[PDB]
Amino acid sequence: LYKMSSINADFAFNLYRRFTVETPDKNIFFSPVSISAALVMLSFGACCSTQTEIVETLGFNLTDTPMVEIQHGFQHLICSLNFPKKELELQIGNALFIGKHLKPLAKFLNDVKTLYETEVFSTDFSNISAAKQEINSHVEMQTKGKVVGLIQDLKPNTIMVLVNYIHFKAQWANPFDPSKTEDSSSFLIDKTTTVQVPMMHQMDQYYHLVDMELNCTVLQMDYSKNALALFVLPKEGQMESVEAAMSSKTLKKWNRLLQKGWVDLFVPKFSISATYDLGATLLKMGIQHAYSENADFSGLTEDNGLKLSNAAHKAVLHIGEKGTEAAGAMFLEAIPR
Amino acid sequence: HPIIQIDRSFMLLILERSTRSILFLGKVVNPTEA
Ligand SMILES: O=C(N[C@@H](Cc1cc(I)c(Oc2cc(I)c(O)c(I)c2)c(I)c1)C(=O)O)c1ccc2c(c1)C1(OC2=O)c2ccc(O)cc2Oc2cc(O)ccc21
Ligand SMILES: [Ca+2]
Ligand SMILES: [Ca+2]
Ligand SMILES: [Ca+2]
Ligand SMILES: [Ca+2]
Ligand SMILES: [Ca+2]
Ligand SMILES: [Ca+2]
Ligand SMILES: [Ca+2]
Repeated sequence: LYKMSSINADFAFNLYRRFTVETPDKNIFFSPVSISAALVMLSFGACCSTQTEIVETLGFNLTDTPMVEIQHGFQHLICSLNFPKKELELQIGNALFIGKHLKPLAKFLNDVKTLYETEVFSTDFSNISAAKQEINSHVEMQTKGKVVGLIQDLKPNTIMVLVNYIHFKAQWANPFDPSKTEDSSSFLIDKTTTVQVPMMHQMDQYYHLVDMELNCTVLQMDYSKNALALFVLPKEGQMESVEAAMSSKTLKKWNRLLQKGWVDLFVPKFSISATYDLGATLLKMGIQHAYSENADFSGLTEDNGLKLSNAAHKAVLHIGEKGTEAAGAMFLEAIPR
Repeated sequence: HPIIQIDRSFMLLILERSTRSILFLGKVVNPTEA
């Protein structure tokens, strides 16, 4: 329901804040749904404290939302996101690359295939370089070429890799006229430094507000169907304070306050990319037993034969006159327990 | 009409309506960075 939506959004913002500490005053770009979806998939095969740590780290209180409801919710989420919508490209899916000597439970496999948009591939991790290339090429394909080289290094004793991918391509409800785009306009990257960017320009009715508490401008730009972009522009010197305030509660407040009116709007045309090594971050956030020799993934294989070793994410974004294209992928690596 | 000029650091969210999911989240500090 929308209990889950509040929780997933708050996870996104808490992880965002961790990144503002890890990579201070740098571009940040990630898909929270990709990260959340991958971890919940892993949790399907987990038991006891290994399982509860994962879903509690994702933000869930097991009293409010029992393990089975969380499982149900995420299965329904993936289904809904993939349901075909005219004028919107949105796909989110998973791939499990399972070592050819592992003994996966039929129940774990049939479930993820049927209920969680998962393709399963028997993989020869005795050729680690070839396996790395196969997985990278699969992710590249599923992201329409946009996420290249997800996995830079794969441990020599890897026996399973779980990947989630997301690809999004949409047109603005009100596209920009490229004849009104300025080739080179200043964009302030710090107090005394500008870079030059193409600056798109149109005057249109947009939902917008000035948040009087948080001292920021909020501008909504709709895609033609089922999606929107929100731009949050803090007053000079106020980015840190706005970052501290971002939460599901803040989004709910803005949803009420946004009003449609004429705006003379200037938006840059640009692309960025980001990568995250998430292993240590997820450990710090509370996923501990998954990495340990007493990891409990008894729902995944007959012999409970694996443990988590590494995690990483890559995401890319392009914004231009026609719309937006964005993609991301999440990687979880397992080794013998 | 009011002017909104996105010419300094900003946060960005891409949201899907029917599920209220945040698909992507970021901060753009330098839009020209490799
Ligand atoms: O005010 C409208 N907001 C839109 C856009 C929007 C803003 C935000 I902030 C979102 O993030 C968000 C919101 C909430 I509440 C939570 O809990 C979380 I976590 C994250 C999102 I996702 C979307 C909106 O769709 O909510 C608005 C503008 C225009 C129109 C509507 C709403 C709507 O019909 C419109 O033409 C509409 C359309 C699609 C919907 O799924 C829902 C609604 O709500 C609604 C309700 C009423 O009474 C009249 C019109 C509309
Ligand atoms: Ca797609
Ligand atoms: Ca193998
Ligand atoms: Ca079996
Ligand atoms: Ca293949
Ligand atoms: Ca300037
Ligand atoms: Ca017009
Ligand atoms: Ca066992």
